Amino acid sequence: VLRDNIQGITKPAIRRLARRGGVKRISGLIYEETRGVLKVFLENVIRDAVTYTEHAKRKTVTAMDVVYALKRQGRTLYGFGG
Amino acid sequence: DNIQGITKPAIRRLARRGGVKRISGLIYEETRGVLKVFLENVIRDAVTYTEHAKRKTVTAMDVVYALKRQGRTLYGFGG
Amino acid sequence: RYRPGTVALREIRKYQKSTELLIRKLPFQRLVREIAQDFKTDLRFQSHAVLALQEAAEAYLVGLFEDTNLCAIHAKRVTIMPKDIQLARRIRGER
Amino acid sequence: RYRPGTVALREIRKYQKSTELLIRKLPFQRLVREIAQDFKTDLRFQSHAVLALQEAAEAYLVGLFEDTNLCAIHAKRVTIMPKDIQLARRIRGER
Amino acid sequence: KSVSKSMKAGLQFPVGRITRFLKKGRYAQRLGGGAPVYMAAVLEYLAAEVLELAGNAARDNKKSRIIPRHLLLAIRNDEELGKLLSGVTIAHGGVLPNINSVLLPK
Amino acid sequence: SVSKSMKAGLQFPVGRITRFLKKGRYAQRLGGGAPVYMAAVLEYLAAEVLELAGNAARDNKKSRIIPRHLLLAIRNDEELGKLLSGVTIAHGGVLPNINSVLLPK
Amino acid sequence: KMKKKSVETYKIYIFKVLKQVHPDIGISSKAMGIMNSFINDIFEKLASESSKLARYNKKPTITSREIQTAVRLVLPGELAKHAVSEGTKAVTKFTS
Amino acid sequence: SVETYKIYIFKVLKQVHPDIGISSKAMGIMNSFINDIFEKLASESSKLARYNKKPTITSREIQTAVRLVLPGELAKHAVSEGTKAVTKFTS
Amino acid sequence: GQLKSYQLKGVKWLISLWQNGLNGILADQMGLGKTIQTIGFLSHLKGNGLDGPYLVIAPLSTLSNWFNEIARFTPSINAIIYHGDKNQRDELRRKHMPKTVGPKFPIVITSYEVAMNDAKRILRHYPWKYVVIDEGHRLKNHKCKLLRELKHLKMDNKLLLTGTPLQNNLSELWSLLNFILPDIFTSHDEFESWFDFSEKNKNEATKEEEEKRRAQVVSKLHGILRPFILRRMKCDRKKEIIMYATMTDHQKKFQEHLVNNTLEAHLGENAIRGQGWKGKLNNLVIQLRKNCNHPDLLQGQIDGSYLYPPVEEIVGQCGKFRLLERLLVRLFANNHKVLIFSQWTKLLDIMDYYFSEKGFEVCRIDGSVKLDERRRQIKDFSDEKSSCSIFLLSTRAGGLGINLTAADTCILYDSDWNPQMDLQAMDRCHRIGQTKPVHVYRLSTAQSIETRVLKRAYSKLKLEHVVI
DNA sequence: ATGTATATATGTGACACGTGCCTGGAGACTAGGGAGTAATCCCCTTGGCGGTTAAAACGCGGGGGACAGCGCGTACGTGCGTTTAAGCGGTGCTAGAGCTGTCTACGACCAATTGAGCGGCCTCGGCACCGGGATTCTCCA
DNA sequence: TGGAGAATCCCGGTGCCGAGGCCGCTCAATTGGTCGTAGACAGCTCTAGCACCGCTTAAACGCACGTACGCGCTGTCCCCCGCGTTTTAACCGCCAAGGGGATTACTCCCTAGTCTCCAGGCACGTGTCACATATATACAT
Repeated sequence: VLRDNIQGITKPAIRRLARRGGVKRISGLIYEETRGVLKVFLENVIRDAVTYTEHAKRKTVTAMDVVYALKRQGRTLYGFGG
Repeated sequence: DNIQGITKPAIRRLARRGGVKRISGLIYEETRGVLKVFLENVIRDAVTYTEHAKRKTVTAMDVVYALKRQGRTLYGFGG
Repeated sequence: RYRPGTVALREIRKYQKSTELLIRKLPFQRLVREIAQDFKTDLRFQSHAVLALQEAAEAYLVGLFEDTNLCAIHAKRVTIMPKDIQLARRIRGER
Repeated sequence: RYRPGTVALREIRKYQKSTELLIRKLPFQRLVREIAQDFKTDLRFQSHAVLALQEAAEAYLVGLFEDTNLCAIHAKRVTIMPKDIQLARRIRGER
Repeated sequence: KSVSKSMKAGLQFPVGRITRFLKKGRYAQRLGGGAPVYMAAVLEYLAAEVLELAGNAARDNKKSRIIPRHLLLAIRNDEELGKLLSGVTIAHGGVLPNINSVLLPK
Repeated sequence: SVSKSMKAGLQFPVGRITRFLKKGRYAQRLGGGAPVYMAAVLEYLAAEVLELAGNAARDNKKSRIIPRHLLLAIRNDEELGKLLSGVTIAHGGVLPNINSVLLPK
Repeated sequence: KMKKKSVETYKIYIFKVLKQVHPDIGISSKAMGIMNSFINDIFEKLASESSKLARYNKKPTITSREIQTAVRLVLPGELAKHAVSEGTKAVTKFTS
Repeated sequence: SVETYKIYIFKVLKQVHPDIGISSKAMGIMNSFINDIFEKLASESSKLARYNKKPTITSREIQTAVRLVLPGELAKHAVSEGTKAVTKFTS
Repeated sequence: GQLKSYQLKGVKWLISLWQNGLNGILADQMGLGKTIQTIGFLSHLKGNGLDGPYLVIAPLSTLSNWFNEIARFTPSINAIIYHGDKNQRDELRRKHMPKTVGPKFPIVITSYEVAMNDAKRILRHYPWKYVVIDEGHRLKNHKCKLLRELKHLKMDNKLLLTGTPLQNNLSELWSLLNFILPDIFTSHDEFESWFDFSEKNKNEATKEEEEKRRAQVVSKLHGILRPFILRRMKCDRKKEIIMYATMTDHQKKFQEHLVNNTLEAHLGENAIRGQGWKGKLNNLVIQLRKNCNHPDLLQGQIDGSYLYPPVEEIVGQCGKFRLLERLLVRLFANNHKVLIFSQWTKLLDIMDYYFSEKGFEVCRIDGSVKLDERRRQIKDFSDEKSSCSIFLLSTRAGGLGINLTAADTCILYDSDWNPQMDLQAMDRCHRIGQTKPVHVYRLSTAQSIETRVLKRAYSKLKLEHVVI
């Protein structure tokens, strides 16, 4: 009565992301590695985001926490306020 | 020339430390160029740090801080 | 009808000039909630946080795919293999 | 006498267990003085600065050679080419 | 009447707000006389160069308004700014168009 | 009088951590138990590093710690390898590793 | 009745410098945020570098030479040499 | 005069291993490591205090700094020992 | 003709209201009686020589029904239905409107979804004389503001037909009146004047002698609203039993085990470590309602592949389910037909599993199927040889208005917060033409959370005396 | 089978104890101001429904890369004999790195004004679609 | 080179909404006095890099030589691509109520100063040890 949430990243989305990066042909065994790497990256960001949220005695995650968490990893993101 | 001072057996020993079996005869120029570029990039910051403090001698702390700026922390010498 | 290899280049030329979102938002905010459920219980998320996370994830994935493509071109090939991704992550020091 | 390929492995096993300096000190401090001459005139150098520079340069070169070796093993080869070094520097973002 | 510290220096950025931000951040015990002027001059020069690049990029594509695409095009087509902003990703920016020569049909 | 480190059971000094925090002007005011916490964390890290280094030096039938044993202890642990990935130790050397392709058959 | 807390932004100054540079070019509302973030990031890097340099050399004051060396360190290449010349010209006019 | 942690490192080493000595070249590395960890922790705590508009450094800020800087299982084991020291100091 | 005397009176009332030039709201209870009267009113306003166009806005499920009505009333009267897929929409945009002035203009029937998506086109090229609605239940929370855009162009007359305008929520008369007569805006901005202490009272009959100003406010409340609203009765059976059930000790143990919400530590050892918990409960009332209805609904914590406990012991968890089983086994001797009304499909799945074990075959409308409804009703139901006896319905979904009404007994498992949903549930439950007594039943639990909901719902329903 | 890499006996420059002095951590009075507490209010949340329209899934043929085996050539690893410069010890020499001592001038702090910057509304020109209409792009021939 | 079906910008209208421009406060930005301590300048002392010469002895260079791996070729197979049907979920609205963080008011107790003072941290002298040179066994061609 449910679907897995990691299967929600479908094959055409990964194909479009590869075509944005300039790839001609794509094999049929790279979707699992892409999902695993996306999962690991999201875990590593969300750990710091939840730590920042929990420091300030809050229960809601704001955009500034995500911006500071991305800044800790060296990937500065512009447009949202930091 | 002072860039020819990095001889072939030294480069061969540095490659054997990194675990290389066979070595071609066209990679010494790229190695010398990369070493030159790295030394230039470190020495620029080192000389900037030395010149900030109104001195004329380069100490080890300037080199340690210059390496720290590039993200390569070096231990043993005091920082 | 068309010979293989033309639609791929047309998609490459079309997707590299548009500024949009390629991953759908709703399954991503469920993957984000289900990943955050493991660490703290009963969290809440603003929309800008998940949008920023989506932007960062797409940028990271496009960079990884460009590095993987360069690694695959280095070995005289056109297809993409998992070992290219593993090599790129090993060289970049992510692993 | 010996078959080729044994002395290379013996050198690999011998050089990976010793803590020494592989580059000579005196030509290196002349390369360092001649590189520093271009930026500021009449500089002076302590010995610990050039020793630290030598240590950093050897560590950087060994790391680059290990990455180049991994890139060369990826393409089903035993020899080392400049294009492997260029690929490793392009992936690492040094270039 | 009174004059501002930015009108006499010829700058366009404010000077008392740079002093206010430096004092509110406690970077040191004491400040200097002309340090905020220097910082404002550097920031104004950088902003002027970035706006020159972005305006040239937007004017090249037959447009009269700057969007983040033109900002990304201006940043990614310069060596100095590319070295300055290598690790920065811009929201709604896109990707610089580049196609390898091997993939091109012959 | 008794020291602030004897009552807490620590081995690192406490008034010098306060002196270094005050001399660096990190903020306007400090807390009561922050130097104790910092000293405890530093003491724990030092204890773990010295445990690893002593085990590595005792494994090689030696009774004295050299930087080689320090490098061996750092590079053989995942946690310290993640902590000290970008750090190079003087007179340390290189971890021995040989690829399987280069091995003769 | 206060709508929201006041926010300090460089919108009007960026608009003035843009009108000085190009006479007939406008700007969208999405680029001003990016420009503000860029200016604040450069400001925070310069201030942090100057503070750390002041801390290292055991000096309790921030002077123009510390920010000179901070500009020489942070800004790479030809941008460092061109930013020093404009900044020194402003300081001379302020004193005299 | 130079401030170094030589005697304290020697005391903790004698507490850990009863019959192991240390050379003069490793003490410099250990001092550099301790000073680097101290500077990272202090910088992280100061930046965190600056971000949240708070003028004081408390034990919770350094708690979160330890949770951020130290990765993996080391973060969870450093918090337990540090909290035990603070309890004995107050009471 | 087909229409009776009362319909003629309604027509005359519409003509007399148009004689004063005022836009109209009509709240007739009989659904079919409104549309024929409105069609006759339009036909009276069409044959007189007026050349104004007309817009009808109805839900999509009855538009072809309107196409029946113009077929049933007069074949010379034609109309268009502006409902189609995107390719033929631009084909039919100009098909029957060639010019703003002409001898013949069509009368156009649209939908809510047409008037909300791509609705700018209608105003841009053409005005319309009469605008008529057919439901009137979609203009309360002031979310659809395109009616303001329609108001910007001059709509001369608006007619709004509502089934029941009284849901007893705040400012429904405000919202409805401001769409029909926005002229008085400041008058209603303060509701204190209409509001009285009689609204807030704890009496069962809701009449207090000690309170003051009740009679004057009630008299003025029906008096001012009387010219705006016409409500017509057909004249000028039904038996509802609400049965309560006793709470078992195991479900009560869950109740006072989750008041302090210590479920994580108790079932942590039972669950496999390393799997984790799906999440701490967020809201109190909805979870309390699920717990009161059935604890098995709360089993989202555990994981199994449709793995449900044995049917023999499932009875023990609830007294409501046991009482329903006793009522159903008492009702098999009556040889009658039952309907089961519920609000959540997970309960409609637990029930389905239970009667898939009991061995009786059932018929169900859940809303997962599209256009299979009619086939479901025709096959294994509404037949003399149909062996199905149990019919599962959700109150929020849509069932066909079957005249036959082969099912006479209706069972509500859980109650609704708004009694109008129960009113339409009874409307489907029993319809004209059957003399059969309708013994509606309700399964409730005493001294629980839903008793407050039922009391508030009946207090919500009890304001039908004050409007006419 | 025959020529090279790992285990045991006797001699030597840095460490674990001891003396000495000397600025700082700790015990104690007194301010003060920042970290702790209840009232409004507007966005999430939970289980459902209706309805539309692009998007994803499945299948099927097909042609064009991936891959393995094979052969040739020719650059790189190994060994021996000849220069050569680095490592070392010892000496002479002078710029410059710290280290005190004294003056003076420019930032910190506090009263006292006052005119720019941040909110709110008017008023429209560049940008987003429809709809032809030339203009080329690849796939046969 | 020549057709032929098919993408693809160019030139027009047609609106229309965020950018550019008006008020009304209000609160930090800028003057004037006054104090006080850090930076600038001047000397003074010791030390540690910069030349410089003779010895000598490992190591770099040069040159044969011979062989193993890298690169180009051919044949086969099998696996992604492109196009056409066919379901299906995202997107958008809409109940029905609560609740929970984003914001605003008021008290007390933990931290900053000043003022003293004495065991615990850094400089100078002793006993006592983990690597250098000589004799004995286990593997590759």
